[PDB]
Amino acid sequence: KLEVVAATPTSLLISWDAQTYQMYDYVSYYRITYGETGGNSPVQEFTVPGYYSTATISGLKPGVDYTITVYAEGYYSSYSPISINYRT
Amino acid sequence: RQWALEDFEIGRPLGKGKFGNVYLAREKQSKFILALKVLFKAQLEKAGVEHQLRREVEIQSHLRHPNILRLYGYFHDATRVYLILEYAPLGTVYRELQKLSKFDEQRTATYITELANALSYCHSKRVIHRDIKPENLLLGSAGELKIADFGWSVHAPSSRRTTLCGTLDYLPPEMIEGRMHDEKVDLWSLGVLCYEFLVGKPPFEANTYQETYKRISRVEFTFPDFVTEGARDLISRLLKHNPSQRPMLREVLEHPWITANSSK
Ligand SMILES: CO[C@@H](C(=O)N1Cc2[nH]nc(NC(=O)c3ccc(N4CCN(C)CC4)cc3)c2C1)c1ccccc1
Repeated sequence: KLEVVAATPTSLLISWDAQTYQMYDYVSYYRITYGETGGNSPVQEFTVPGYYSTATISGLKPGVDYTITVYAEGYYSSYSPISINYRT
Repeated sequence: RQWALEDFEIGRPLGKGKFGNVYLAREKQSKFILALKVLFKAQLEKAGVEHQLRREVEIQSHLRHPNILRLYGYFHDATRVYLILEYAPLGTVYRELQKLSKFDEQRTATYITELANALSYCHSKRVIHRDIKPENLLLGSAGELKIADFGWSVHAPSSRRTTLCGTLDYLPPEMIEGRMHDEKVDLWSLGVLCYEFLVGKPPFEANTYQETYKRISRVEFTFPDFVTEGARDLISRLLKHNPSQRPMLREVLEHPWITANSSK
């Protein structure tokens, strides 16, 4: 569902183009959360507008198991989270 | 907020659409006059334009510029889709052009100035309109230009931009020739628009779409004699076959013909 397109020891390029939405249910913005897999860190987050299909997460630790999660937050719905694990 | 039909007072119909009507409306909380566009879902899915509706709402809802028609929000029930839009009382630039046949240089340069300011705002967000034409332009209370209809718009980093879209007389050549396109297609259609404002007809008009695609691809157009040298210079700079040669909107606003004729 979620896909990592490009890779860099300090940056990742994710894309949620495969995530299909309900008809007449339009997305307002996205909540993208990333952090060390299995850890107890607070997990960093940020938002992009709803018309985005890709996003660039920068400033990460090389050689670290990360968990990328995207929350599609529509104007009248909250879609199920989609995740992916990628090692920088 | 969770908008609904119960939140607006509905008045007379303002105009007609392809899949519904636009009504004059008022938000009961603030008594603020707005425009309510109704779109019947049955007429939408029959035309297969639902994806363009999703594009217009998800993009235009984030654009806040004095020369862009605001989309305050939307909602929908079982049969219709509602768009809460900014009220433009003076109508479309298309009807004003039908009345006056053609615009003078002062009114045209002021329109191009306002349109370039809104496009510079859109391009600053990597948003391309891809459908600039007089039928998509509304006029504000003081006569200011407002760009509407963002169904063909696109977020450049979120698309490959290899599919042809827009209006026949305003299509850029890179689209007809099947090449990847970017923000420069708005610069081409801006030059096509500047020609129609001063002349009254688009430059690549033809009796069939075969010839129009051919005339655009080869940039085959001429100016009437009443077009001043400053206007020909801008249109020629905008109607370049190579998208990289087309100027930046910052330079269009700084062009001597705009500087000497635009009111804004
Ligand atoms: C069909 O969608 C509408 C749309 O979305 N919209 C959103 C929105 N907001 N305000 C609008 N104004 C009018 O529809 C309108 C029509 C005629 C009018 N007059 C006619 C009579 N005159 C004596 C005075 C002026 C004045 C205003 C519209 C249309 C649209 C139409 C054209 C371009 C872009 C969008």
